[PDB]
Amino acid sequence: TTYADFIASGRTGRRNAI
Amino acid sequence: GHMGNAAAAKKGSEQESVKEFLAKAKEEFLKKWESPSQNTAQLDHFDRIKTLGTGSFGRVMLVKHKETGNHYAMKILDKQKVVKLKQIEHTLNEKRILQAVNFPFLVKLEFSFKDNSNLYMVMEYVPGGEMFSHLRRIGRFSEPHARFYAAQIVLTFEYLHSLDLIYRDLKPENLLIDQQGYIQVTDFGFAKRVKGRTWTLCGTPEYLAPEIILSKGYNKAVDWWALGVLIYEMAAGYPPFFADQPIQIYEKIVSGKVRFPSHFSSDLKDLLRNLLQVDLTKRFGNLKNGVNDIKNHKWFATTDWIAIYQRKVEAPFIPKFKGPGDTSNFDDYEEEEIRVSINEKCGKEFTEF
Ligand SMILES: Nc1nccc2c(S(=O)(=O)N3CCCNCC3)cccc12
Repeated sequence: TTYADFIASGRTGRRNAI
Repeated sequence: GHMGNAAAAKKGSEQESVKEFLAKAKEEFLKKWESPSQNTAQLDHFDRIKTLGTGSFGRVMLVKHKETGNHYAMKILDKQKVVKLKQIEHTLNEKRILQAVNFPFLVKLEFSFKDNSNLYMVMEYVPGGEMFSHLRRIGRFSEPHARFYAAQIVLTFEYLHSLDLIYRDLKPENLLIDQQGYIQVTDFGFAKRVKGRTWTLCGTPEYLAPEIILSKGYNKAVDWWALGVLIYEMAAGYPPFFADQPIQIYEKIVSGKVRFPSHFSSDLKDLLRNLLQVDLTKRFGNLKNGVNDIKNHKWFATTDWIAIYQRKVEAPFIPKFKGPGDTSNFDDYEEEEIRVSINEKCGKEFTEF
């Protein structure tokens, strides 16, 4: 699923600005 | 046509009145923008209680005014670190914006001051924590729930844009929930006063508009792209463009190929296709009708915009609070004593603070 792919991305926590 | 005579006249008068309110709001902003306030309290006036969040610049601590007993969030910035990270202009600009704006969903700066080591911005404490925490806790917001928050961002961006400010830092991590269940925007380090175009590559990968990534210049329309990302993430539980690494996120964004969950209403997909529009000439909020293309979209049909602005709409979620100074909606962070140097650091650079 798309959601499973989201989890697999590892970008599930708080995201830093560039 | 889409509206009869009664509806069209009401909507047109409403939109003209919005323009009139914003023109007055801009005059008040520019008065304060050109003559900012400074040194309106001192460190010994507050008791430090708990760290609420931590970042590169420094710390945001829950504090309590020793005289008035009120609680505040105090952002503490280490001058040498701000210099080292080359964030002088961003820090000064954040404070200048915070003391000059006034809107129900923009955090209120109550005091600011500086000493030998640090800069201090003392804001109204927003006790409900980040939208991020609440979103990940329940997975995804219902469409009415997401719409309630979306409408506040729409009004907030309409305000900011009338001041020629581009926000550029929208994400659930940067939205706080207050005691009434309404949104507060706190971070303006990346905001810029821009009457035409600008070019800076800044912000968060998931929320970057294509024209920020690409070398071409951009304008306030990037905030309407970011609104589309936020609405999508609120309603889906995950953002439209993600990957293991930012470069691959950027490739998806610049394609703008979006897939939607099957539980998104057709109304929501249509709105998002028009916000997540790669073509600047076609993106909602960037057309001849401006923000009214968004406000008049069918997904917002049930939105009472005046009632939202007046904070008379019942919030879908009210954070629990077991008393003043409750921090149960925030993560825990390593405490550390605030050390003030005997020697003044970077005084010249921060004269205007
Ligand atoms: N007025 C406020 N009341 C509570 C918390 C506040 C925070 S904060 O630590 O929660 N903060 C940290 C930076 C990331 N963006 C927002 C989250 C930041 C700024 C103002 C706040």
